Amino acid sequence: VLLDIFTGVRLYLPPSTPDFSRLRRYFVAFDGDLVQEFDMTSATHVLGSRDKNPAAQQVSPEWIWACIRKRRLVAPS
Amino acid sequence: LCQTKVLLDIFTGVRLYLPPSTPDFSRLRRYFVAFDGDLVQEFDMTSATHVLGSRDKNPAAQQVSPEWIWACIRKRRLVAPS
Amino acid sequence: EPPDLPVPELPDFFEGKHFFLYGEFPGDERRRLIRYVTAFNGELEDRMNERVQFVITAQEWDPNFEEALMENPSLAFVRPRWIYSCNEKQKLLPHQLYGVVPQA
Amino acid sequence: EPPDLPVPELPDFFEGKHFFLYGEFPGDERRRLIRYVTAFNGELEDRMNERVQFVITAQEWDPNFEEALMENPSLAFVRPRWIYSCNEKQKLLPHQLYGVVPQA
Repeated sequence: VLLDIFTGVRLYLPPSTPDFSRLRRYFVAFDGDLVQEFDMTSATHVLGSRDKNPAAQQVSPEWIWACIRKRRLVAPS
Repeated sequence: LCQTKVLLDIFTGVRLYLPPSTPDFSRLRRYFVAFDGDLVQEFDMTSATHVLGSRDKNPAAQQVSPEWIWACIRKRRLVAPS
Repeated sequence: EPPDLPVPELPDFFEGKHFFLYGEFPGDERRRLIRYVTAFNGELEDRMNERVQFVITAQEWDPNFEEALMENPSLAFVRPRWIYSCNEKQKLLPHQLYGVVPQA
Repeated sequence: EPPDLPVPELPDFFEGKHFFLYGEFPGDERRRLIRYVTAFNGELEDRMNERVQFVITAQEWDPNFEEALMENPSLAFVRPRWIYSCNEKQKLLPHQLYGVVPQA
């Protein structure tokens, strides 16, 4: 089955992010939505940057894996 | 739907046995069948009207050759077996 | 003696690809299909085998098709109309336009 | 606090395959299809470019499909049920069983 970990999360994942392919795969596989650059306004979380979308919650690749290990959302890191 | 592209009816009523060993077998079969002929299989050689090359397959039938196939096409009719 | 007329060059639409006529065909369709496929340079298989690429059938989807797909996942199933259409338009039309699938 | 668990291993039966979700989909079917295709290593294309191999559609056959076949002859048109079924059986099923063809 496919775990529901990132339910409700609309993440902007920059294509230049290290290990981008595997990050998208697992994030999406586990109920996350990605947001296209032109739709940045709808993002709930943003990865890799802090000033691209100030309103969104900033996260790092480490946060994606941390969520997966706990099988739930954890504190933004 | 255009006379220019319509397939020729040249070998209508001809039941030919075309031995696989014939030189240019593939194309001969293609043009023969394309132009309304019927091929006979090796176990039904007795019902062949014509036989290409081998005289012994069915001596009762007409003996034809590759030359005959192209001749029929060029003349637009069944010419005397050669 | 009669004059020689040109030998028409047959159109190579199917480029040696492998066909098998499956099931029964009404009237003189089987013979018509053999004529067109052969003329347009398609190789007709004697039976359903692993070289077949196009299964031409006038019948609706069949459990045998599913079994065949297991040894030949690349199989395509097409209506005779496809072949008749290639002749009519004098070209290679997409077989997908005449494909046969399980009835929804 | 929960103990750290290993990363769930995901099947790869969609690897090397390019999909394009065509038209509109009912309810939450669109993201459901995105989920399965992505989870199992398939590739999703934005437009219907030349890399697209399978066109998923809930709608019936569309004149757009024929036009797309003009540039990409090897296209396959399939229903969502195909991808759903691949997930149930956790294996790559033959798309022919869920193909989409024009209505004669």
